[PDB]
Amino acid sequence: STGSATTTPIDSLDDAYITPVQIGTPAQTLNLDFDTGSSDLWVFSSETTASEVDGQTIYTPSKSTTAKLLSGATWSISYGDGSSSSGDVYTDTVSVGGLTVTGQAVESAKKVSSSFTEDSTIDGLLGLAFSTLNTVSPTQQKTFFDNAKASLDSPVFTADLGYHAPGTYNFGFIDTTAYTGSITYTAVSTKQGFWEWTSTGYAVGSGTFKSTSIDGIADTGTTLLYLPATVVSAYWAQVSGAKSSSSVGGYVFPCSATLPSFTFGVGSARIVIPGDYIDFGPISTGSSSCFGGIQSSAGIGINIFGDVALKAAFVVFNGATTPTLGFASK
Repeated sequence: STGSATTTPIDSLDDAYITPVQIGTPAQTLNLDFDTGSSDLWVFSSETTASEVDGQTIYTPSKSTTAKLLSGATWSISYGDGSSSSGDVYTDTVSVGGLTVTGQAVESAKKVSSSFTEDSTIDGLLGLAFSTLNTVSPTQQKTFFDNAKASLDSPVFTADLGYHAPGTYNFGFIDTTAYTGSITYTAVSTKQGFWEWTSTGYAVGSGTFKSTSIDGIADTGTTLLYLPATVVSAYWAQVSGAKSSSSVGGYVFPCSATLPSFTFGVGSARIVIPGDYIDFGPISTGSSSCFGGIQSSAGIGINIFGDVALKAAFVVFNGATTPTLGFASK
């Protein structure tokens, strides 16, 4: 089997991407944030504290003839950005782009943090990291991909995120029309539960490539590119007037600037992030100070190849017995 679904930016900055997901019988379609940095499929629901729901579409398990309460199971998650959610668990039928999993754990939120409430466009998350990170207790549950894998034509999914435009998540096949050149595959460590890999270096603009190992995670659920302070300083030094602002929470730059590209290495291959992908617009409405899309990972504890990096590539998440990651230009 295979599946193919369009993923759409939630706003004009590509702050996140939403993908429609069918849950239950009859189908209830919710728009979920596919997150290769976490491993829970959780949704706003009829059980979510009413004051914490503001415009989201909810899953109502009592209206699904295939929903079953997973007795005694609870979940609770905290994300790198400080947001969180928790609740109980149903199993139900879940379909993405024509690919169907029966008995998928659907984690129903009883509580969500303010950041989730305040974002009316995201109805929940669909985790695509390794199932070892799943938070369901006392019996850990499998991700949608893990459940689907054996049925797929090939045990893979691909992320093809757009810049200021829709893109695609495919399951079970590689669309050879969706990228240019070849896909370069690179080793993955699953030791921390992430799609963790080592970039071979970087360049800023038309500058020389610096060969250096950068361990980080391919994370579709993180907006920006978080890299070591040395790398980030070298990038922003090429933008007149750019500075790190403790008050704003990262590098800012004059909105009048033209940003240089940023290249990262995948083995001997190179992925080029155009400068415009690194512009996250005014820090507040009407400001001429703009927020940068490349930020320091210092104090995160891990480097994160988030959407800024991934959307410059066609990315293969290869869930073979020994997982790997593939990157192609597009």
